[PDB]
Amino acid sequence: DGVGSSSGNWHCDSQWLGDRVITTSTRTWALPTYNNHLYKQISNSTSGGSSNDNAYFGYSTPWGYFDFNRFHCHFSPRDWQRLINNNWGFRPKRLNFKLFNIQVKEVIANNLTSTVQVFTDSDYQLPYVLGSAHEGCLPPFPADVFMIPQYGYLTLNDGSQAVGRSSFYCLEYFPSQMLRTGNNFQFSYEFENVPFHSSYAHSQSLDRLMNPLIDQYLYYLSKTINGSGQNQQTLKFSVAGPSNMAVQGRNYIPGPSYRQQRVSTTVTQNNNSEFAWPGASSWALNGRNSLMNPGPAMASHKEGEDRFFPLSGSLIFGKQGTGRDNVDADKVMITNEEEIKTTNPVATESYGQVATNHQSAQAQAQTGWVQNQGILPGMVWQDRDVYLQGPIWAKIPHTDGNFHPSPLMGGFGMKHPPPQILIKNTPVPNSFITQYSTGQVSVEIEWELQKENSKRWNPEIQYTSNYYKSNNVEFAVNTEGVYSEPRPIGTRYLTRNL
Amino acid sequence: VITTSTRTWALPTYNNHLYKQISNSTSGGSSNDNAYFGYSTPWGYFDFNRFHCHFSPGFRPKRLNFKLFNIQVKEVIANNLTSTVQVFTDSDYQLPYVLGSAHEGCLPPFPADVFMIPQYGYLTLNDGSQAVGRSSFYCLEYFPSQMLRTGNNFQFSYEFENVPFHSSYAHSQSLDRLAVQGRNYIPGPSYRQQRVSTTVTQNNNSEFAWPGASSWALNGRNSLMNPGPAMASHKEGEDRFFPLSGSLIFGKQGTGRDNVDADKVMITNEEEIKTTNPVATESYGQVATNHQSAQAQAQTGWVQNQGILPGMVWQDRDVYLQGPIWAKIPHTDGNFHPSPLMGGFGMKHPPPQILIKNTPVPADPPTAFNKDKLNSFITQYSTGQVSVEIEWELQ
Amino acid sequence: VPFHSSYAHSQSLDRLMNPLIDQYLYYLSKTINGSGQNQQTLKFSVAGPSNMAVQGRNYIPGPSYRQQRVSTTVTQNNNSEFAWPGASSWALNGRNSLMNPGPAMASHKEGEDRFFPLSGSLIITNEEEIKTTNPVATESYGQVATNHQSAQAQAQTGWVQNQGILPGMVWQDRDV
Amino acid sequence: QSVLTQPPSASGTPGQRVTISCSGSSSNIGSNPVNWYQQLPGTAPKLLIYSNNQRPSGVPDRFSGSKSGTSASLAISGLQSEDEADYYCAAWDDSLNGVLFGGGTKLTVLG
Amino acid sequence: QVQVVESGAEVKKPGASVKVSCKASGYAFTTYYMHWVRQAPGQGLEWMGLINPSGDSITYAQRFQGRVTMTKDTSTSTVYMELSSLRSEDTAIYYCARDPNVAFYYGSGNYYKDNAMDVWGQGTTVTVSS
Repeated sequence: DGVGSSSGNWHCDSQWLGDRVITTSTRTWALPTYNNHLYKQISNSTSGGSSNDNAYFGYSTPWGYFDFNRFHCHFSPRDWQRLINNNWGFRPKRLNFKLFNIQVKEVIANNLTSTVQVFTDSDYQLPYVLGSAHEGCLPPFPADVFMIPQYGYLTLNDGSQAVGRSSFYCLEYFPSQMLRTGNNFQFSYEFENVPFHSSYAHSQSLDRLMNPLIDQYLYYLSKTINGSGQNQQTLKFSVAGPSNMAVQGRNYIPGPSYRQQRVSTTVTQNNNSEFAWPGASSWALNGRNSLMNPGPAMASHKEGEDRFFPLSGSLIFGKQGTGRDNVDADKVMITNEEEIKTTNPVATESYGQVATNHQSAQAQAQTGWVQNQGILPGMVWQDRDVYLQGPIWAKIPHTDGNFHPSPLMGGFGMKHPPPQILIKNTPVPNSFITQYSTGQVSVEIEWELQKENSKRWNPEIQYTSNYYKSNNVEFAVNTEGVYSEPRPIGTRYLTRNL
Repeated sequence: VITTSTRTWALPTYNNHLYKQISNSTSGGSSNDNAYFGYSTPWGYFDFNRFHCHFSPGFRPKRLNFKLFNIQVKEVIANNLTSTVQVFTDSDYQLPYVLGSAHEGCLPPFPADVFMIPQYGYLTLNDGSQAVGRSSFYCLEYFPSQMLRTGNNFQFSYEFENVPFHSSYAHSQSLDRLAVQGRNYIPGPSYRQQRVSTTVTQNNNSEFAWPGASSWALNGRNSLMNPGPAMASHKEGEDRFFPLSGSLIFGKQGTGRDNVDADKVMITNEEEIKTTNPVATESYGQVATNHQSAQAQAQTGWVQNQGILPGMVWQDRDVYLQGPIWAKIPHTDGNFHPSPLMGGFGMKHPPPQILIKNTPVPADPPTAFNKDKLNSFITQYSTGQVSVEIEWELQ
Repeated sequence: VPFHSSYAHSQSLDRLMNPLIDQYLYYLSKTINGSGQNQQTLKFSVAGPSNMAVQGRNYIPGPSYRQQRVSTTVTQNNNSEFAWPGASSWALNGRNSLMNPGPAMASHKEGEDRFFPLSGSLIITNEEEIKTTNPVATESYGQVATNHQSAQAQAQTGWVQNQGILPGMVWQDRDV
Repeated sequence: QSVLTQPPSASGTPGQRVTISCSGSSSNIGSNPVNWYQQLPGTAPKLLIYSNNQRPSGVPDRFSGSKSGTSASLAISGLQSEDEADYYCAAWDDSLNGVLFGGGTKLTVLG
Repeated sequence: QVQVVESGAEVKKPGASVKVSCKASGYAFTTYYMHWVRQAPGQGLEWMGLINPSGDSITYAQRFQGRVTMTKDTSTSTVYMELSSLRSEDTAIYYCARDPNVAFYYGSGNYYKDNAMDVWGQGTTVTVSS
């Protein structure tokens, strides 16, 4: 419209309506110029390229992008509590993005005629980097101003070299809307249909589903011999009942497993050697090994053992102010998947045993351990939980086929996820005027809820803040103005029958 | 098909009209594999889940109709005409579903038999003989239920959700005959079982029933793999071998509960599915474990357990006259080929549970008020008739 | 039926990240302080551009059933008859059938064009395009932990020679 | 207002079972793991049980630890003369925002 | 082997300040927490303060706040405890304890770090007398 009139207002709140919630978040951002307006090839060779497993080839672009893909972008700690205590499920429905109050600076003075380019890729033609759990999200706390992350991508590599099949992308080849200080930008997005994330824990275990008072009518082999001696072979059949529940026939079996090595928080229980990389579980792709992280959804530890965690099997966040490299255990926050132990195998245990031979009169029975077990008919499992600090959605790769596309770091797998939103400063002149821009961003998401009808008589477990006194308030600022998240908050408190 | 079955039942008082905590420690403590925690209820329930209930000596269920009538409440023996029997169905599936565990207590196969209604109980989360804070307790009185005197009746109908037809055909062709030829499809998954011979001189002279058994571990507790993935019971021509925990074993009429001989039971065999499925005691196949070279021979290893691969096909387990019909699919984020492993039709919303108890009638109370709950009751039981009608669609 | 996929992927599954930006996730970098008895620690690093092998990923490559590797250069092969003895097979009703072609997997690692799976391919066509989402036919799917470590016992792993479907797998079919 | 309390003394004869218990507030025993320390006269305390029931390496199987509600108990079985020492039950206390020790329980063998 | 060499016994008058040093050797100094706990001659144990593996974060018992100071020296692998404005009741033995539990567990309900100290120093007898 003009210079002296605002192109948008400040919208931050939540609105709880019946079976849906509407989260609205506004932040202030600052966009510099990246690469001095240039598109530059990058490779491990530019960093030296130590290991083959780390080899990559790609391009940095002058463009930036917006990332709202973490839950603490859209939910306050109180709103997250109001969600996870009252609901069995939720999922995103609609998305509303706005960009307004443009200001462009020179180095400081206002530049009224400079522009800012912005577009979205809604046909999904660009490499999609929003599913990789990168930094650069919107700040959890609305009073924080954030820098916009640079957009860059990777393609096929051989060592640090490219191949004939590698693609190069010029984002200048995309039509975009150019904004001055009076223009604003918006679009609406419709989340494709995803299943509700299960915000609950089972009050039963897969192996306890039986009526404890009544026998089965099936028989199991109780004795293969009469007693001590020679030639005592026999076939005896007890019926499965309450007293021995381990042998009863069952219709459903626990889900798949890929075993993790366990590490103990008490450090003197760990082996005195380096096994972080060597003792890791991993998968191999075209010769390059990738750590299996976080991997298939499995229980972090057995009941009663809280000090053991799967090596790569858990999601680990950092505390406010924590460093980048080789920080102490206290500095980070290790989440656990203990809720899913009722239906999923423990990450650090074998799945079970299998017969490795034929017994005979001359040969004893032999059983081996199952270190990994892929999907079998009859399996049922739980997906990994989502956290307030964790990602929301991911992009399902475009492939011939997949199984259970739900992303392994948590969240809603989508073939058409929320599109990437690209932004850059239009250059004003290999000699350009030093320039940066700033403004506001508001995102609005409609969430659908699933209420619990549960008949449980005794009271549930809820998420609750500590009653006791402390120097600071949890999920608040300190005396220096630093906002911090004291702990990871999972979604699973309420219970369902199995 | 459409079947109709009517039976005569008797419902006692269970637990003296009382809810009780039960655990392995109340049963003596057992071991960790057998550890459990739960509750026993005064309520009973009806289970028609077995085929011989609905049938005398492709298909799938469609509709269900259930009636409860001719209620007679006895006191202990005289008639009590003023007494009610309470009954409800769990149609939101809010209670723990015990009907898919293959328990005894079915409608008897022979229509003239008069049977006892089994007592309802359930299990919850356990760390041992103990409970955790996540363990749930259910009061069935906190469910609305109809109350019936001797002239009242109870009926409801149910609609089976859409399920695939059960295959009741034997293939004339085998997957490999559709050795080194290229084939578009491969046999289904395997999880190996130990091979037991009904000729006792052939089997190893040692105890290996539990120790040599295939199992799966959950939260540190080992469960037997039973019956397990659906596989052929034996190779062609060998009829004396059966998987140790692989097949369904029924007892003959009058068979004892503990340590019966092999002539007292009926071992089912899956040998019809051997066209598309691997043998249970056989390995799935071989894989290369190395890279050959001028210095190294080609090496192979046996695949004991193999998960789903693209291009696999398999038959489910056969249903038997004495076998179960349906099971409830657990409510989870994910499952694969939910068809229950003991056989039958898997359903997210199976036929609902039908819960029944006798209303307690207190004995003579004291003539001065006391705040204790009443522990003194009239000895009382009920009896009546039950009809169940299922419409079976055939293929 | 779904469309056949004529195109090849210009990205590999493990490279889907933004190369310029760190993750907000940590991994276990260091278990021992170093060069002494009772040097035991937990140190955690951010996963990022410099170390891409440890980053958290949402999807994993598809299923594998390993084929024995054969070189089109005859002098590199072992001097023995391994056509049948070293072949990957599946058993049906006590009968052994070769696995041909088998699960769709990459014929060979990038840069080595002389190797082919013994019964893995259609005969000699190569699958090399699908190595972005699929494991190599002649390689293990990866490693798993075979033990609980402790102060006494070192950590142990083992190779996964065959790996069935897992949630979060993506794969390409064989090319027509 | 949050306290850890144990009986000042206990007694038993060798081979008998002896249980030592302490009572704690909701802030400490109720929400935090409980560890047990055994101290012989003239020597520093030795950890016996940690994380409620877990036992450290080099510690005899006879010692056992349990936590129920807001009360924690330590069980000693197959008692011997050597076992006689002062026993302390400890737990982190939230209100205090520090570690809190019981008053200690002096065990006395008989003979 | 792991060892925690406690400092020497001292004798102090009221108002004086006493510093007790704790020298660890045979393991990684940075990795573990260090606890200070005093025991009066006839009385039970009393927890004083805490210092984290990094040395940046320190917690004190409320009784001792403002009159106690703790510092950790990575160079010589020594932890120090500072007690000031001594009183007759201060006289005790001062133990230095190593804590092998590195991380917090974040389960349902309030989080916690296990504070069990496996290695204890021999101890130092500090008498406050005239």
